[PDB]
Amino acid sequence: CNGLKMFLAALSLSFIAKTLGAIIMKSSIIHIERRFEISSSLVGFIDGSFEIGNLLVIVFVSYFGSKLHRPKLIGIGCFIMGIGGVLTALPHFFMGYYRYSLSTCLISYMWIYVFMGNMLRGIGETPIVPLGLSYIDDFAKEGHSSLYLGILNAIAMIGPIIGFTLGSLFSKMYVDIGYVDLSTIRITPTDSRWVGAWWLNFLVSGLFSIISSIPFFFLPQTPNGFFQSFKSILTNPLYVMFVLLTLLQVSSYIGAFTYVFKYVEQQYGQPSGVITIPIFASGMFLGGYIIKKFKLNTVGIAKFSCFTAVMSLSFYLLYFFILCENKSVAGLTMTYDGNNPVTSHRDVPLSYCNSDCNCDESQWEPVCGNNGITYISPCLAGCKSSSVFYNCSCLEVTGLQNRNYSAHLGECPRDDACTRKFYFFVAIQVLNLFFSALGGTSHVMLIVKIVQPELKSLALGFHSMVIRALGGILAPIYFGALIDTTCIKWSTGSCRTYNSTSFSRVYLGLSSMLRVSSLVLYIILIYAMKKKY
Amino acid sequence: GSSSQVQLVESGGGLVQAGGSLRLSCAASGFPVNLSYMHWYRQAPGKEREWVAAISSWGWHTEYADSVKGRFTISRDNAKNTVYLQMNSLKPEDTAVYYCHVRVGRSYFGQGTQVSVSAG
Ligand SMILES: CC(C)c1c(C(=O)Nc2ccccc2)c(-c2ccccc2)c(-c2ccc(F)cc2)n1CC[C@@H](O)C[C@@H](O)CC(=O)O
Repeated sequence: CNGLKMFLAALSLSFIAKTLGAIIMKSSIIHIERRFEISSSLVGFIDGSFEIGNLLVIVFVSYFGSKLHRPKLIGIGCFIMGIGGVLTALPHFFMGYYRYSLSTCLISYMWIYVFMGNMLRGIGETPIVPLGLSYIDDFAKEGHSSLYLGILNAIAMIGPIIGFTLGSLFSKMYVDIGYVDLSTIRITPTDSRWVGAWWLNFLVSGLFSIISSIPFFFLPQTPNGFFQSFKSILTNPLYVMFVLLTLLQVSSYIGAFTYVFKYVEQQYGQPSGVITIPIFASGMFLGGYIIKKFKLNTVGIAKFSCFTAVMSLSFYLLYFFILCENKSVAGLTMTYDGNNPVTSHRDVPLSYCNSDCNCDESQWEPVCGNNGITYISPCLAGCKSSSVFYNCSCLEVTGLQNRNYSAHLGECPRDDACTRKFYFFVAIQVLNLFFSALGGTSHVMLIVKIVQPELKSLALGFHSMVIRALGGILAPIYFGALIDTTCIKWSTGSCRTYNSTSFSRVYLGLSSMLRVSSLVLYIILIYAMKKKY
Repeated sequence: GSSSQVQLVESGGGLVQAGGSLRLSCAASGFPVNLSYMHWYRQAPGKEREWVAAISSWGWHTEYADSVKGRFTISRDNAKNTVYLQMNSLKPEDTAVYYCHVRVGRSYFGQGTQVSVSAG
């Protein structure tokens, strides 16, 4: 510990703190919805409060904080994050006791505090990445800041592990722990009225941020115009090219990793990271190691990041050839009788087998029979008696008497040919995660060398605004819009099933085009750097 | 507000005749109770703690039980720091002792007064 290593330890602890807090916000939002009895637009607005608070002031704090005492301001931001977590846990402490109280064929204002501390957490997230990493760069020795950045991004993945374990553990217990005798609660954690101890999650997050706040305040400053500088950032063509590039690439990353589980469910039929976390943590540290040990300059780091994204997209193009066959669903892609396909999935005709008993056509109760054809309800499958479902008459046979019953409930799994293709899919996603982590620190590491040395904090703040705004918010919105234009059964809400060929084509091809655009901008950007340098 | 704990005392309880009207009061002393909800519970003999009513910090939220609805009205005064409960059009099934609940830090309850209702 030569003075600087103490700062890297404290900054790694703060990275764990903020990445823990993000997972706690993502995990304990359903319990807040059940406890506060708030609507979907309201809980989305509370969820977006963090982005509002961060995106309002991130450029101003990153600009005005570089000339000031940087570790003290990082500690102040960590303390504001802890106060926001404590304030988010605060409305539980003074509300009181929480209160909570087969489709057969027929032949109030306390949420503001949870809002407000979340905004504080937004300011808590604000000075960590721009002011911290820049304070790394002017006083770490040359080549070493990539290694410290890879170490910090590897160490910060401990935070989601702590968040997942504490979230599951404190969601297993009741919200009124320590206040009521536990034998008096009649409901189970699987019930729809259960609320876990979300206040415990925000309490441990706030106290962890508060504990991480102290080691910043004892670090020294050194170990041994706004529009004018912001115009100087924006008028650099290499920087605005790199920011548009990284917007496209990170938007592809976010629009992929938001819907990986939905793609797995609607393609391979397997329902929705123990091994992937060592792969990611080794990949990011390996990226820092390759940048540090090989003595890469700025065009070298640009070429290395380009190479990693080329291998990532080379494995990403292979996902088109591992598609399973489409689901055999009666009433959406074919008619209910199983003889004639239908031209379009909107307002399909009814069949003569299921004309007789009138059930809900919009009801979704997935079953499949002996023949492997998925049926959408036991009313529309012809099944009149259930124990399994029996006497199903919407399955045409040429006198096969035994093929009239034995239909289980749920979406039964697909063939074993594409079950191996699912394992191929998971292996290629592991390789893509490894190469994305191998890219990793290069996005930050190019920015501090593109700009002037006294505008690195402003540049990192503006880039972080752009990535969290047009990549963190709008990119899942238009990915969800383009994905939901391929819905095949609308539940009156989110669609239950998708058209697997069309959904696969759109979800893969949008990220493919969005990646090849940044891959073209690689040749443009390295061409510009090689002309300049 | 240097105090040990919050003490809650009920007032205005008394015997009624038929479907009359009661004027219940809950006075709190000690910590500042500007930010805390106050609830009213009942305790009928032979039955557990049933919940009756609640009031928010500033009185913007009034949440009630389904058993007594349209007749009980809860109200607050922040300056006197005292929660009132208007009761009217009663039945003798409402005969219980009424406890006042606040959770400034720890859950606090009152002594309670008999809100005994005669038959008429
Ligand atoms: C959890 C974290 C380390 C992470 C991952 C990741 O490892 N995902 C992961 C998940 C499962 C398995 C394996 C890996 C990805 C991440 C990595 C690769 C691909 C997709 C997401 C990101 C991330 C980076 C930039 C973004 F714009 C958004 C998120 N982030 C957040 C880093 C940082 O940019 C955001 C920070 O400023 C605020 C915060 O910490 O909340």
